[PDB]
Amino acid sequence: ETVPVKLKPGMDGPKVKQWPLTEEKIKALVEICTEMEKEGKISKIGPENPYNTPVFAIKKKDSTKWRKLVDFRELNKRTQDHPAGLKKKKSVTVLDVGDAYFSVPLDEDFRKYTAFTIPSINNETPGIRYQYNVLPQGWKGSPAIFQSSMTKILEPFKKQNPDIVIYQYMDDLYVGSDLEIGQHRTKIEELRQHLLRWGYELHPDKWTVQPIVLPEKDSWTVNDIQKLVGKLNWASQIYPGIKVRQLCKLLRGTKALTEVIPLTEEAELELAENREILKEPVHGVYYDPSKDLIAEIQKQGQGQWTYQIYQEPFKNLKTGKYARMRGAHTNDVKQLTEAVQKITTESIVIWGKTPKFKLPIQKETWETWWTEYWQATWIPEWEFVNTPPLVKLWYQ
Amino acid sequence: PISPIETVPVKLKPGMDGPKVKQWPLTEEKIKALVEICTEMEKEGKISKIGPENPYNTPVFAIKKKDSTKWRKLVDFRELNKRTQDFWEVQLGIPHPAGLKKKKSVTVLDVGDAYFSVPLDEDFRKYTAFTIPSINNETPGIRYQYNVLPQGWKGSPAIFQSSMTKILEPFKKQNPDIVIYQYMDDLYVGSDLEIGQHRTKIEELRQHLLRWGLTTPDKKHQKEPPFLWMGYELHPDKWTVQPIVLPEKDSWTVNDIQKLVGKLNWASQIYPGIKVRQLSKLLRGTKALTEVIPLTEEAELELAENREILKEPVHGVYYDPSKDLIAEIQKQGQGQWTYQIYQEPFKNLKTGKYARMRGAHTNDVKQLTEAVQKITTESIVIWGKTPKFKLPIQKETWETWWTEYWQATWIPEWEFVNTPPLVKLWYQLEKEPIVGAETFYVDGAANRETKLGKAGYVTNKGRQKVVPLTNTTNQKTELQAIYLALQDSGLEVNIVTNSQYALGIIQAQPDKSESELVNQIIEQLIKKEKVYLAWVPAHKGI
DNA sequence: AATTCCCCCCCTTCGGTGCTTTGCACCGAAGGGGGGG
Ligand SMILES: Nc1ncnc2c1ncn2[C@H]1C[C@H](O)[C@@H](COP(=O)(O)CP(=O)(O)OP(=O)(O)O)O1
Ligand SMILES: [Mg+2]
Ligand SMILES: [Mg+2]
Repeated sequence: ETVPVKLKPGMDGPKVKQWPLTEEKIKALVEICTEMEKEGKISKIGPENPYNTPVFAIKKKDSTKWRKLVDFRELNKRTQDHPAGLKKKKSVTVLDVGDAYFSVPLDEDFRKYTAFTIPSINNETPGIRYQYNVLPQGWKGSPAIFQSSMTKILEPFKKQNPDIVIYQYMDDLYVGSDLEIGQHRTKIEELRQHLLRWGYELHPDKWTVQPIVLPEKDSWTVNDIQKLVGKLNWASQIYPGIKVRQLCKLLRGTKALTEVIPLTEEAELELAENREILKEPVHGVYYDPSKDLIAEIQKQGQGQWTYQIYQEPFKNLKTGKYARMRGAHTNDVKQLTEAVQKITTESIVIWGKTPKFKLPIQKETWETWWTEYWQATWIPEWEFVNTPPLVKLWYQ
Repeated sequence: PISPIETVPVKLKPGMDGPKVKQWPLTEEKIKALVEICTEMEKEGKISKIGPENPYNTPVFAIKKKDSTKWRKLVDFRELNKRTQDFWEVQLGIPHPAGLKKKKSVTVLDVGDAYFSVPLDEDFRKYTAFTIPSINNETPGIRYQYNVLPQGWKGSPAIFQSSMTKILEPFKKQNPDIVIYQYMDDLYVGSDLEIGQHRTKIEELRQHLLRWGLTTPDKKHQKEPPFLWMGYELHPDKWTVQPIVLPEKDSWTVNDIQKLVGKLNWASQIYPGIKVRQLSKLLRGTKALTEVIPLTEEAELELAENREILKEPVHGVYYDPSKDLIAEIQKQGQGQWTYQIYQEPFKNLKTGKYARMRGAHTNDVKQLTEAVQKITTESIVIWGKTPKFKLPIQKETWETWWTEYWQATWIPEWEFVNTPPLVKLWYQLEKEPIVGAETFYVDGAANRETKLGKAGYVTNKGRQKVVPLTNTTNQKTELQAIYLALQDSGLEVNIVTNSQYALGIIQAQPDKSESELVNQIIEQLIKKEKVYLAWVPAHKGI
């Protein structure tokens, strides 16, 4: 069996340089690729193949085993082309089913697009090039060629247990039940066994939106009122109806920032009305499947990060916090990587699409250190923001 | 001979045809050298005579090798290169002697006539047609086509690098204890065996290479130290760069300055303290490469310092995987940094510098982080692992910066070393307004037609000023207004701006800017004892 | 006016992109050097 895969019209293919890797990662990649070539999953190629995608290795959580990962984002973009009850389940377990992927041969006209290069320590030898002969882990057309086989290893359980909702994204099966955990963790063992003969728990309901909140204090100084007016004017873009027209009248004339301004009755009324408006959810935003998701992350300090997922500016589909109380990993890069992975997982759970990330980090630091903490099998598209936010206290 | 290795299939780009470029006139000495080279190549089967059936041509020429007694025949395959299919290069970097481990026995081998020993794809040979012009015109030219990899073709290096890898794979698999560094046709071979057994293994490798049509002439077979390998001299315990010659010219041109900067950058890999910023600044603004550039006083002082560094004999050491990598960083001033990677004190594995200027405005902490990232990536390339850093920044300073910075930033395992100058932030912005300090409400306006603008402020005590500005923009007027606010205040000041450009720069704690308004504000911010800056939405009634 | 190719690096310049304070800041590609074959 072979599916005639094709690229998007007028698209060449991935040509991405291989980034340097550590000695442990290179040794793991060499061993994994030697085993894969011995099994025929990958084949050595020469330089006449002009395409290339980056490759590296990760160590999944509580695994102590190296896994080879390929950055197929460019190939996914160039390739020629949701369980809504999943967000409401209580326990969603993620299972790696990328191993069953390496048994379906890939179309020979498409193998050249899956080329990758293993580098060498100290450039002692030229990089070793391979291409995939089978469906690779990381490519978006790979789950689109196993759908048939998946919806047949699944049917004998997706019907015996009609309550459990199963979704598949890339190499991951998100299986979400409403059973007691001890039970959901036995069904999942049963599903594992039922995938063994045929060949990480999320809690989507304990997920909350972070609302826009105004400060509550006894006395309001000029600085406090100026900060409140700025926050309310910024929020007026998101929530139309925010007056902030009489709170901008207590700030009339030149006054010291530490001067206490008594809050007038009209000002207090308007403040209470604006608090009520901010408390109620924003109405009028709908997930458009044709558009792409954008996730913005803001560092808040003390291991706190805020994030907003939206498709149009100021129309937020989700707002949240990733609070990893800076403890042993006082690594900003580790916290940011862990936040990106969590946001991507909830985006796939809710909308089925990974978001494009606006990372609050220098590009070079990210490319240096993100592979050291990544533990997912997917990689989202990310762009790097090089401008202070200030609208960072408007989300925390 | 010619390798029995399989040829790499090569095709032209879709819809394109072979080159039809005429041969340019050639010097009679060059013509004779090319005639003799082509005669020997045709006798060996490396090139084949062709007739009218081939409509393609490509200019040929010759240069002088490092042998200075033999000629290197080159073909100007630029048209064919443009019409040739794309390749992926397998050479991802350059080996470094600092990444070499100590070996009891070392042998350097150079494969003779490397490219011309690897056959070329038969369907692609017709596109490699060239013509050797006759001495003094008159007779028609002898037309050949390449049967092997030509020098000048964009596919030759990668194809040769793959062929050499394939040839070396069996020997390396059957001798896993022998270390072979393969860079094109250059082969470094290190082993811990005795000299007799090592020479036996070297002879075995030479026989293995000769069976694949690759000769290893004794002329370029090095058996005794020092070994000339990849631009370095390798001794049993130490390595050094091959001698680096700095011009002693009294008149410098743009090209000469570029050459000197490149040579000093090359020498900075092992010679500590090499600085090039003053000399590199001479290249800005210039145009012609032949334009004589008068060396400034700062440039002359850096050149003298670099010369004083390069007269002493320095050497690197070989990597010891049992011990730990330590990279120590020092500030050189003016955004320049040196670093030394070593495993034992006073025995450097390698040396380097970082002087890249990223961003219009930055501080020493950001540049130190950039230098740490550069050293980390270089160490991952060379030794495959991140070193332990000795940074001239206090842990408190880094803690304050990275906790109070709006970007995610990190530095790997590092310890503070008390070697001045130390990396520190030169001012801090108050998190809350200062009680008892005059509050400045500042603003800057500029119509974008006449390029004239206003910078003004008023204080809570009644003072105000409205300086006018020429040829400034809105951004620049807001920066000017903040500058007035800083100038006309005491040691403690509250400033309220309605500009997020201004506040965005000033909040990143710059210590140096590629602007004199930001640089001037920086000196005012370092003098004040406490400064709170606040943004207020603009036209709102505030 | 001498004409080639591939690889790594540094340093400087320019045009494109993104945001929207329309100038300014930033990043990649391309030019010059160094080194390697
Ligand atoms: N300037 C240049 N232009 C194009 N290609 C160049 C090159 N310098 C080296 N190369 C490539 C081709 C050589 O085959 C190969 C080996 O580099 P080499 O300079 O040692 C000469 P090789 O042809 O092996 O023969 P021999 O002189 O040792 O007998 O490196
Ligand atoms: Mg040589
Ligand atoms: Mg040679």
